[PDB]
Amino acid sequence: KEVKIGMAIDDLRLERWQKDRDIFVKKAESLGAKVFVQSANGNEETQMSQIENMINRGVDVLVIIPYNGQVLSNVVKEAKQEGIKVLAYDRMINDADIDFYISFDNEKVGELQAKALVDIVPQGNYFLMGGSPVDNNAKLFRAGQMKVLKPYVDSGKIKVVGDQWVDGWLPENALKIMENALTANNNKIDAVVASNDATAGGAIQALSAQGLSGKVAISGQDADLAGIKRIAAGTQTMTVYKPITLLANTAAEIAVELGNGQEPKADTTLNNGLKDVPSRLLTPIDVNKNNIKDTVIKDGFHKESELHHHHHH
Ligand SMILES: O[C@@H]1[C@@H](O)[C@H](O)OC[C@H]1O
Repeated sequence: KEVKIGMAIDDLRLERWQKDRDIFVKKAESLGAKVFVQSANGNEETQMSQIENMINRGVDVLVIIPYNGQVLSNVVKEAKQEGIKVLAYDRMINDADIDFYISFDNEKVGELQAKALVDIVPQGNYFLMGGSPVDNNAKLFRAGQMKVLKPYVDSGKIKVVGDQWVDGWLPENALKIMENALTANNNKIDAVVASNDATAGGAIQALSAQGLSGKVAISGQDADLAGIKRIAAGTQTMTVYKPITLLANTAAEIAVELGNGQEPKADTTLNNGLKDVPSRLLTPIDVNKNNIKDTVIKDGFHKESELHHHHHH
């Protein structure tokens, strides 16, 4: 049985997404499946059209990384009435009749970011820099972050001096937000709770412009090559490493199982507003100055030859 798989993704701007695409496809093809991948360029109407096109071409399974997780209910109904199975990849699709969800433990990611900051800045002014306002995961990171932060806020040790979501998870948007926040607070910010590496990068540039980079604690996520370099350089505090290989291989297995009418095993269910979605959650890894070698280098996520490769000479 050749399963046909349509993979509908948000974009390829964050370093991880090319690896999610490449590992997923390779494994799906190794499992005998045929895969068609499309990117929305972060446009919800492009994403709907692409999904609808996949449905019309007769895929057995849709695998979707939603740009906006709240506007896909109808297109999921279109899939279901044709007997197509739907896997939400990395980000929950809300209020939709989907069959399965796979991701990391996203609340835990948030906890790790906040904890690494309170360890070194237990008193001060905190700014909360979330991700895309239409990415369910952004809310999960925020929840995790505040689970750690709330006792400190309550006791008066920590003051939250600002919170903004970063549209599209875009470094440019993150730079501007940090620039304004710095202006509004007279550069009186001690820690930045950035929700991923790409946004941390923008923030770091605005912090540098005020002579504050290396002095303000700042969290992250994804262990992008550039993030690892920032961490080693002392300008980024930490990142949260999530082994893409594990997510993508497991997602490909689940997709093929779904395509054959099999029911994949779940760790738990998560309610998306419509139903309790069977779901699997992988373990994220705290990464800093002192465990780069033992995590990303050892796993081959970023080999030392990649870390040392000259890009411009
Ligand atoms: O890995 C992160 C993903 O989980 C989040 O939903 O979007 C931004 C990425 O950095």
